Parts: sequence; C-alpha cells; structure tokens
Amino acid sequence: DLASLAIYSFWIFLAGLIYYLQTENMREGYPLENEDGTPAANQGPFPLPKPKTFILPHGRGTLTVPGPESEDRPIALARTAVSEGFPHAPTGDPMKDGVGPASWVARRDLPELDGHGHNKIKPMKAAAGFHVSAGKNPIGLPVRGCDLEIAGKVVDIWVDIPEQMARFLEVELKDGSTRLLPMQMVKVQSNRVHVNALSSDLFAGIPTIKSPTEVTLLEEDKICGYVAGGLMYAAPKRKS
Amino acid sequence: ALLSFERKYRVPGGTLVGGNLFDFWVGPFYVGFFGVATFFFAALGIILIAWSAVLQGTWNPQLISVYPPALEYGLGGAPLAKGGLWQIITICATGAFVSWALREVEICRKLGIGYHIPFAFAFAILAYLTLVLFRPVMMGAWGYAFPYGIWTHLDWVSNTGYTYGNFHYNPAHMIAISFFFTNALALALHGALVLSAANPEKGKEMRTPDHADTFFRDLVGYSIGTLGIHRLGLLLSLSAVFFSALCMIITGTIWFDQWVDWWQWWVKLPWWANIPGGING
Amino acid sequence: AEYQNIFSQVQVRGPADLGMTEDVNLANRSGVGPFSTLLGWFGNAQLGPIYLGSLGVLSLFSGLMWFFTIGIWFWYQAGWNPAVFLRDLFFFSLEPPAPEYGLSFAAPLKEGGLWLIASFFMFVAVWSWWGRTYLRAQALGMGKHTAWAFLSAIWLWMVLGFIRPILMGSWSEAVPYGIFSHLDWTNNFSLVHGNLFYNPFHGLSIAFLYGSALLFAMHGATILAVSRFGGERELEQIADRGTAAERAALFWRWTMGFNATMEGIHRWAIWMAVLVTLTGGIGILLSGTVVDNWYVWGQNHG
Ligand code: BCL
Ligand code: BCL
Ligand SMILES: CC[C@H]1c2cc3[nH]c4c(c3C)C(=O)[C@H](C(=O)OC)c4c3nc(cc4[nH]c(cc(n2)[C@@H]1C)c(C(C)=O)c4C)[C@@H](C)[C@@H]3CCC(=O)OC/C=C(\C)CCC[C@@H](C)CCC[C@H](C)CCCC(C)C
Ligand SMILES: CC[C@H]1c2cc3[nH]c4c(c3C)C(=O)[C@H](C(=O)OC)c4c3nc(cc4[nH]c(cc(n2)[C@@H]1C)c(C(C)=O)c4C)[C@@H](C)[C@@H]3CCC(=O)OC/C=C(\C)CCC[C@H](C)CCC[C@H](C)CCCC(C)C
Ligand SMILES: COC(C)(C)C(=O)C/C=C(\C)CC/C=C(\C)CC/C=C(\C)CCCC/C(C)=C/CC[C@H](C)CC/C=C(\C)CCC=C(C)C
Ligand SMILES: CCCCCCCCCCCC[N+](C)(C)[O-]
Ligand SMILES: CCCCCCCCCCCC[N+](C)(C)[O-]
Ligand SMILES: CCCCCCCCCCCC[N+](C)(C)[O-]
Ligand SMILES: CCCCCCCCCCCC[N+](C)(C)[O-]
Ligand SMILES: [Fe+3]
Repeated sequence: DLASLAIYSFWIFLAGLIYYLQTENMREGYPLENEDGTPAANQGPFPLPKPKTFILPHGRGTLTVPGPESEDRPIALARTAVSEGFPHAPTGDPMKDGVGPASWVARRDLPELDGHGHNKIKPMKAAAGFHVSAGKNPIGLPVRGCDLEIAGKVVDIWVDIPEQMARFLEVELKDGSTRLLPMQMVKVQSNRVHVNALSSDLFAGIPTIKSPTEVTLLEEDKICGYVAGGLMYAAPKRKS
Repeated sequence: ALLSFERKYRVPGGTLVGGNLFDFWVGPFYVGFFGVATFFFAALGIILIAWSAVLQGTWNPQLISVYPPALEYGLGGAPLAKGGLWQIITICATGAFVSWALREVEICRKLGIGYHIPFAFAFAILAYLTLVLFRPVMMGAWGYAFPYGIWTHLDWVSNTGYTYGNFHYNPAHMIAISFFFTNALALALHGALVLSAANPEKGKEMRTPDHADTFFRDLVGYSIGTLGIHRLGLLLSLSAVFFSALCMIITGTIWFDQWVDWWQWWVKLPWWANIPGGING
Repeated sequence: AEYQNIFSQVQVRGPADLGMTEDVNLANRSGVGPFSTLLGWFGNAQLGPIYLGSLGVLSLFSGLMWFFTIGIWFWYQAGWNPAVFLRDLFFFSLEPPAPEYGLSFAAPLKEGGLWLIASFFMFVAVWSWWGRTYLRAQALGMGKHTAWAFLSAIWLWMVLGFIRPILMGSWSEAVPYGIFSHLDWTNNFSLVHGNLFYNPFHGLSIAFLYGSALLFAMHGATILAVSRFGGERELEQIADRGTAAERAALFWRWTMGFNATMEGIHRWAIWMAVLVTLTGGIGILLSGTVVDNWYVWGQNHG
C-alpha cells in the first residue's frame, strides 16, 4: 500500500542523503595517509567529492576543496614504536616547535576582515568609540601565571568590532614588550588576571605579532596554539 | 589511517589512568585505559543480552526484551531469568557510559581543548540513570524501570504515561518539550544561516558573518551572534534533557495522581475559585 | 577552574551597527534599539534595527488579528470577567466547525466560523513571513537555506490544519486554538489512529528530534571547547582551516571513528532538524487518509 511505499521510499532517500552528507565532510584532511605521509591504502567506501570553489570577499582569491594538502611547516616528531598507532614524541620543545596540544596551522598571514574590508580585530585604543560597558575592566590589572607569580600587566583589550566582543588581552612584560592573551584562557578577577595555562616564565615565549595594530590568522593560531599547549607542557610549573 | 593534518596532534600524554600503557590508537580510534574499560563493559553486556534472548527463545530483535524484576522483589536482587540479568546489564550499561565519558576527557586533554562535550554528555547519562536507578529506588523497586527492548520500551513509556492520565499535563514535561522544540528550531536556523553565508547565490562572493548578523537583524530585530548561538544550542539541549529528568523523578514519587488534576491548584485560588461562569464555574 | 565561556566576563560596546547595506532598501530598516547588557552577558547586546517592508507589515498585522480573534473569543467565554479570564485561561478554546458543515465556509460564528477567520488570518500571517525570510536573504545575496528550512516546519502546520482536514472532508478534523485543548486533541488523535507509536514516521520523527538535541549538544560544546582558538568564527575557518577546525574534527575522529568539516557539520545540522517535521508531516498525513489504525497496519504492513 501507499504507506508501505512511502516508508520504503524514505529509507532510500535517507541512505543517499547520508552518503551525500558524508562525502561533503571529506572536503578537508583527505585523502588519508600513513604516518610517513604516503597515501594510505584503504580510504573507506566513500569517494572524494567533486571539488567546490569558494570565492572569497575582499579580492582575497578563491579556495578549492578538496585540493592539494600540505602542512607547510616542519613537524618535530619522532616515532616511539615500530608499528602504526602509537604516539610520536616531540624531538625538542613541543611548545617552541608547535606540536601536540601546542600545534598551529599555517593559516594565511593576513588578518580577518570585516564586511567592509577593515581589520575585524583591533586594539581598543584604535577602535574609535569602544569602551568596557560591563564587568571589570581588565586594563591596568597584573597578569598572574599558574606558578602564582606576576608576569605583566594589561595595557589594552583587542576587540572584535563586528561582534563587540573582547577577543584578547594585550599584556606588557617586564622588558617592555607585549603579547596577546586569548580572552578565553584567562580569568579576570577583581584585583588581577589569572592565567592557568602558562607559568610566568613562559609568557616571553608567546609568539609576537609583526605590526602593533593588527593580528593575522597565522599569528592567532600560533598564539592560541602556544597558550593552549601550556595546559599539558607547563604542568610541572603549575602548583595549586 | 591519518587525516592529512593529524600526525602533529598524536603526541603522548593526557591520560587520566595508567600512564603510557594504553596511550595509543587503533585505526582512527583512541583507546586509552577507558578505551579498554568501555570495551569490556560493552562485551559483557551484549553477551548477557544474548543470554536473555535464549531464555526468551527468540533471536528476532523486534521481539527480544530484557525485563527488570517484578515489583515483588522490591530493591533486592532477583534470579537471572527473573530479573537479575537486567540488573547486571544495567550495571554494565552504566559502566559503558561513564567510561565513554572519561575517555572523552582523556582525548580532550591530549588535544588541549575544553571539557564541554564530556560535560554535556553527562546529562544524557543522568537522564538514563534517572529512569533505571534514581526513580526505581525512590519508588521502591527495580520494577519501575523500563525494559531493554525496541518496542517493549515504547510500551513502558505509553503505560507509565497513561497511568497518570494524559501525561501532557505534567508541568515539567511541558517545559522539557518547549526546549526540545526550541532547540530543534535553533539548530534549523543556525545550520541554515552559516550555509547560506558560505553558499550564496551563484557567482557571488562568500558572504561574511556581518551579513549573517544583518540578515537576522533584518528578520526579527536581533542577532545573538556567532558565539551566542553556540552557547544557546548547548544550553537548550542540556535544558531539554534536564527538565525531562525532573518531570520523571517527580512522577510517582511526590505526585502519584492524575497530572491534569494538579492544575486545580491554580483554578481554586480563593480570589476567583467561586466566581461563576467560564469553563470551571 | 578554568574559564568556560558560557558567559562573557567583560562586555565591550561601540557605535550602533547599521549593517551591510547590499541590495537592501535602507529606507525600510528601522532605527537602532537600546542595548541589553543582560543579553550582553550571553550574546549580542544590540537591539535592532529591523526591516519593516510590505510583507513584514501584512504578516505582523495578520499575526495580531489571528491572536486577537482568538482573544475575544476567550473573553466571550470568560463572561467578560477578568478574574474568570485568568482562572480559566488554559481551558478556553476556539474549536473548528462541527463535522456537519464539512469543508463548508458557512458555519455560524459561535459554531466554527470564528475559527475559520482566525485560521485564515494565520495562514496569511505565516506565508507572508515565509516570503519575508526569502526576500531578506535575496537582498543580501545569500543562499535561501533559511526559507527552505522554514518550509519544512510549514509542511507539518499545513498538514495539521489544512491539507488533512481537506483530504478527510471536514474542518472538524483540524486543531482547536487553545492551550489544554490542543494538547487533548493530540493525545486523542493517537488513540483514534491506533497509537501513533506504531506510525513509523512518528518514530522516525522522534529519532530526529532526539537527534537534534544530541547534535546541537555536540556542535555547541565543541565550538565552545575550541573557542580558545577562535572556533566560533566558522566562515573564516571554512575559508582557511585553523587549528580550531582540526582539533574539533580530531576529537571526534578519535572518539567515534569519523568526523565533520566546519561547513560539513552544518549540513548535518540543517538536515537533522528539517527531517523532524518533514517525516512528521508525512506520518500525520497518512494518518486517517490511507491508514486508520497504525497497530493493524503494523501487523500486516499494508
Ligand atoms: C528518553 C525517552 C524514552 C524513550 C522513548 C522513545 C520513543 C518515544 C521513541 C524512541 C525511539 C528510539 N529509542 Mg528510546 N526512549 C528511552 C530510552 C532509550 C535508550 C536508553 C538506553 O536510555 C536508548 C538507547 C533508546 C534508543 C532508541 C532507538 C531504538 C529509537 C531511536 C532513538 C534515536 O534516534 O535517538 C537519537 C540518537 C541517535 C540518532 C544516535 C544513534 C542512535 C542509534 C539509533 C542507537 C540505537 C541503539 C539500539 C539499536 C540498541 C543498541 C544497544 C546494544 C549495544 C545492541 N531509547 C526513554 C525510555 N524512544 C523511537 C523509535 O522509533 O524506536 C522504537 C521512538 O519513537
Ligand atoms: C498522546 C500523544 C501521542 C502523540 C501524538 C502526536 C501527534 C498528534 C503529533 C505528534 C507529533 C510529534 N511527536 Mg508524538 N505523540 C506521543 C508521544 C511522543 C513522545 C514520547 C512519548 O516520548 C515524543 C518524544 C513525541 C514527539 C513528537 C515530535 C517528534 C512530533 C512533532 C515534532 C515537532 O517538533 O513539531 C513542532 C513543530 C510544529 C507544529 C511546526 C509549526 C510551525 C508553525 C509555522 C509555527 C507558527 C507559529 C504561530 C504562527 C504563532 C507564532 C508564535 C508567536 C509569535 C510566539 N511524541 C503519543 C503517542 N505526536 C506530530 C507529528 O509530526 O507526528 C508524526 C503530531 O502531529
Ligand atoms: C524545522 C523544524 C523546526 C522549525 C524551523 C523553523 N521555524 C522557523 C524557521 C525555521 C527554520 C524560520 O525561519 C522562522 C523564523 O523566522 O524564526 C526566527 C520560523 C519560526 N517558527 C516560529 C515558531 C515555532 N516554530 C516551531 C517549530 C519548529 N520550527 C520546528 C521544531 C514551533 C513549535 C510549535 O514547536 C513554534 C511555536 C516563529 C518564531 C517563526 C515564524 C514566525 C511567523 O510566521 O510569524 C507569523 C505571524 C506573526 C508576526 C505573529 C506575531 C503575533 C504575536 C505578537 C502574538 C503573541 C504576543 C505574546 C504574548 C508576546 C510575548 C513573548 C515573551 C516571551 C516576551
Ligand atoms: C544531553 C542532550 C542529548 C545528548 C547529548 C550527547 N549524547 C552523546 C554526547 C552528547 C553531548 C556524546 O559526546 C556521545 C557521543 O559520542 O556522540 C557521538 C553521546 C552519545 N549518545 C548516544 C545515543 C543517544 N543519545 C541520546 C540522547 C541525547 N544525547 C540527548 C537528547 C539518545 C536518545 C535515546 O535520545 C541516544 C540513543 C551514543 C550515540 C553516544 C554515546 C555512545 C556510547 O556510550 O558508547 C558506550 C556504549 C556502547 C558502545 C554500547 C554499550 C552496550 C550496553 C552495555 C548494553 C546495551 C544496553 C542498553 C541499555 C539497551 C537499550 C535498548 C533500547 C532499545 C532501549
Ligand atoms: C489580553 O486579551 C486580548 C483580547 C487583548 C488578547 O489579545 C489575548 C489573546 C489570547 C488569550 C490569545 C491566545 C491564543 C492561543 C492560546 C493560541 C494557541 C494556538 C495553538 C496552540 C495552535 C496550535 C495548532 C494550530 C494549527 C496546526 C493551525 C493550523 C492553521 C492552518 C494550517 C490554517 C489553515 C487555513 C484555514 C482553514 C482557512 C483557509 C482559507 C482560505 C481561503 C485559503
Ligand atoms: C551503577 C550501579 C547500577 C546498578 C543497577 C541495579 C543493581 C542492583 C544492586 C542490588 C544488589 C543487591 N542488594 C539488594 C543486596 O543490594
Ligand atoms: C541524520 C542521519 C541520522 C538518522 C538516524 C537514523 C536512525 C534512526 C532509527 C529509528 C528507528 C525507526 N523506525 C522506523 C523503526 O521506527
Ligand atoms: C557508526 C560508526 C562508524 C565508525 C566508522 C569507523 C571507520 C573505521 C575505518 C576502518 C579501520 C579499521 N580497523 C579497526 C580494522 O583497523
Ligand atoms: C546515524 C548516524 C550514523 C553515522 C553514519 C556513519 C558514517 C561512517 C563514515 C565512516 C567514514 C570512514 N573513514 C573514511 C573515516 O574512514
Ligand atoms: Fe556552528
């Protein structure tokens, strides 16, 4: 009957749909590889989808996926076993090298632009009309590291103009240079800003930005990467 | 075996239990100590379930059903064929679930991300525990739990419901449903919004998030923003399930009568209780 | 602990954002509204502006007419007494015409006519608002996802109070406007068709509802888990994969064996939610037109 028809029909629809859904999520990081980077033998039942090209807004070109994948940075890792499936140990300083939970991707070295073609993110001193409308204004508060020692001070808030959101705290170190600190990895308190991931001694290692009034996708990744990695690698310095 | 960008992430560490012992992968999958735990609990449970199936004398999945002990057994142990098997199976499920959560924690650490996912999952686990542990205890027999079978479980739902009248009147049930509906609504729009920006009109340049925000400001006069909608989603979801637990944990424990009748409180407020006319006067 | 990013710990405000102006008729957009610091702790603090336009007004006017036409009926039931009105608010009900009138538009007002007026108003309210979702997108050059997603919802509503009442031969088969009454109608609709738990569309529909919660839980917690790498900025991540997208995909690959991309995850999303009322609509449509009792149907499959 009709009902039987409809339901049998639907289970068929649903199956080609999953198939679709699945092949679309195969647009990045495919095809699969062996730990040595050579193409892996068994890529699953699903074919790579036919490429699609994204036309990017501020004459920043196009992007076609799937496409040629490459890390575009040397990875400081060495195998710890003779068969597949085991960890790869950092061969240096994982933090300094950017592997592990400290990994960063070679994003473009251009900043994210707003709908108008202006830099999406800006230090608040250069954002004409912006102010802390609520909560504790961090600016001026010391930054304390997980080792419970002061590392610097808050000399500005880099805001996301389009979302009116605080993205990073710009911290001044003992030598007078500054670093960005992701907003998402610090606790603003009444008398201090506490950073659990980094011990005071690692703040200097936080990668620097080439221009003082801009951050690029590459530098966001290298920074967030680094600060995140502290959680696992600063661990010996963290007390509480 | 690895995604084109996976290797630099596959470093040692992050394990909660047992150091480097189980710190490794199997194909795409991460094992970890709890990798093993869940496997063991999952193996055992499925076994017991098959064992129930022979005692039942059917291999047909639409028929197979593992029932809790009958009320006469209260919160004591029961013979295998008479409810023990369900009790173990329930222990094993719990073991599986919790372990699966703790593995999520272990992966979280290795990758250096937040614990929001293990977190949210614990709500699912807590809803399940409400229906097979917290409610039966409080009620006083494993027998109030739902049976493990594809349709028999739908039956428990239907019977348990109709016991208190039309269950629609359970007030926390009303609230819990509003989230389920609301969440789906919000998943619908969020998915649609991002896609429409990323996949515009033919030959056009990729929209920007700013366009996304404008689109909603144009539509209903407010946009929660990109960070917002993700906070929103997590919340509606967790809330739906939170109220779902609540509506059950109260049902049969502190309220055992017809749910519709509980509304008489409102209608019988002394200031309008006796005023004639309307529906109730 | 650590900071979780469920609530902002510092609010930052600037000049009111009047937005992208693409092909939008700026004449129609309103003025910026105030800013809720309340809202600001969760998401955006800025209210407005909003776009009015012809369809917005028609929609918005029919919308109120519907609501009011029901409202006066409730008052008439309450004996115009504000006390009763409050006491009995969820008990009042605007019911469709009796089965006697069939698909007739001649039912007396106290006997079903008023229901038709209200519906007619709603029908109009809803479709215009649909066209509104479409146009608003067109004027910004965006995909029409939202309008199509919306159409799914519309499907179930169309079926409940219009398509099914018409295929059954009478308006009496439609849903009454009322809080407790539309609950009862639902509960009763299942009883009559032999328990909707045997309607496999109903069962499918529940799977996608449950799933929507499962997914929006998964997606939300994930994006929050990697916002420490600017995960929330999904469009740029799509355009240029960041570590955020990577950690996201990998956490999931390592847990359950496969994974999404940032554009990908949102396709999972729109389809999981859209299938709820899509399947739903179908389950209800066959209910009572082709299948009288899902249990009997369940025994044979035919
Ligand atoms: C929480 C609310 C009620 C209840 C009310 C209903 C109602 C009402 C319905 C279901 C439906 C279903 N229920 Mg139930 N269900 C409950 C508790 C459970 C439990 C549990 C351990 O707590 C589980 C595992 C299930 C599982 C299921 C599926 C068989 C089915 C589709 C659900 C879905 O899409 O979810 C979304 C999740 C996903 C898409 C992720 C993938 C889920 C897959 C499908 C899981 C299948 C597991 C199953 C085959 C058993 C495996 C166990 C062993 C390892 C073999 N229910 C409680 C008692 N359930 C619907 C149905 O059609 O089944 C008859 C239906 O109509
Ligand atoms: C006793 C009750 C019966 C039963 C009878 C029914 C009936 C009858 C129906 C459902 C339906 C549904 N049931 Mg059932 N159901 C039962 C038990 C359950 C259980 C359970 C036991 O755990 C669950 C989980 C469900 C779950 C569900 C949903 C999956 C499904 C509706 C999805 C939806 O989101 O629509 C919500 C979305 C809409 C209604 C879309 C409307 C969109 C419109 C356009 C909104 C306009 C707004 C308006 C103009 C006002 C404006 C707003 C103001 C400005 C604020 N049922 C039992 C067996 N169920 C529906 C279905 O699809 O079944 C197949 C349905 O018709
Ligand atoms: C795919 C399935 C899900 C879905 C999707 C969906 N719904 C949608 C969309 C989509 C994709 C839209 O684009 C569209 C939308 O614009 O949302 C922002 C819509 C929408 N879904 C809505 C509601 C809705 N969707 C629902 C369900 C669902 N929608 C599904 C679960 C439900 C239910 C019953 O679960 C409801 C109630 C609307 C918010 C919006 C469609 C708006 C519309 O058509 O308006 C027409 C008429 C008016 C302008 C009426 C206004 C009259 C009011 C002023 C009266 C009430 C006054 C009241 C006392 C006010 C106070 C409220 C307080 C909280 C402050
Ligand atoms: C809290 C909000 C919602 C939510 C969230 C949620 N679910 C989650 C997560 C999150 C955040 C995960 O991270 C985790 C996941 O990895 O998803 C891919 C998970 C998950 N949610 C799942 C299912 C699921 N979630 C559901 C619900 C929900 N999940 C909510 C609505 C439902 C239902 C019925 O609504 C189901 C069916 C899994 C796909 C996955 C967890 C997988 C897992 O725990 O693996 C460990 C266990 C096994 C491999 C099998 C164990 C076998 C048992 C020992 C025996 C079988 C016993 C069982 C009781 C029989 C039941 C029979 C039925 C017919 C009744
Ligand atoms: C404060 O008092 C005043 C008077 C000021 C008020 O305004 C108060 C007002 C309230 C008390 C209002 C309360 C309103 C509610 C309780 C409403 C509840 C509504 C629901 C629960 C609706 C549920 C389901 C509705 C459904 C499925 C409607 C479907 C409608 C349609 C598909 C439309 C079909 C079209 C029809 C039959 C006519 C078509 C005619 C043509 C010519 C095309
Ligand atoms: C996480 C534990 C879940 C267990 C589910 C039910 C187990 C019942 C345990 C009772 C065993 C014996 N008793 C009555 C003497 O306590
Ligand atoms: C978006 C893809 C995920 C879809 C989930 C498919 C599994 C649902 C199984 C429901 C069982 C249903 N049925 C028809 C017997 O009632
Ligand atoms: C519904 C769950 C689907 C998970 C898919 C997992 C893909 C695994 C690919 C094969 C890897 C094989 N193995 C375990 C033999 O090494
Ligand atoms: C109901 C949800 C079911 C999810 C559908 C299962 C998809 C499995 C995809 C496995 C992909 C294998 N691969 C390529 C990663 O090895
Ligand atoms: Fe998202």
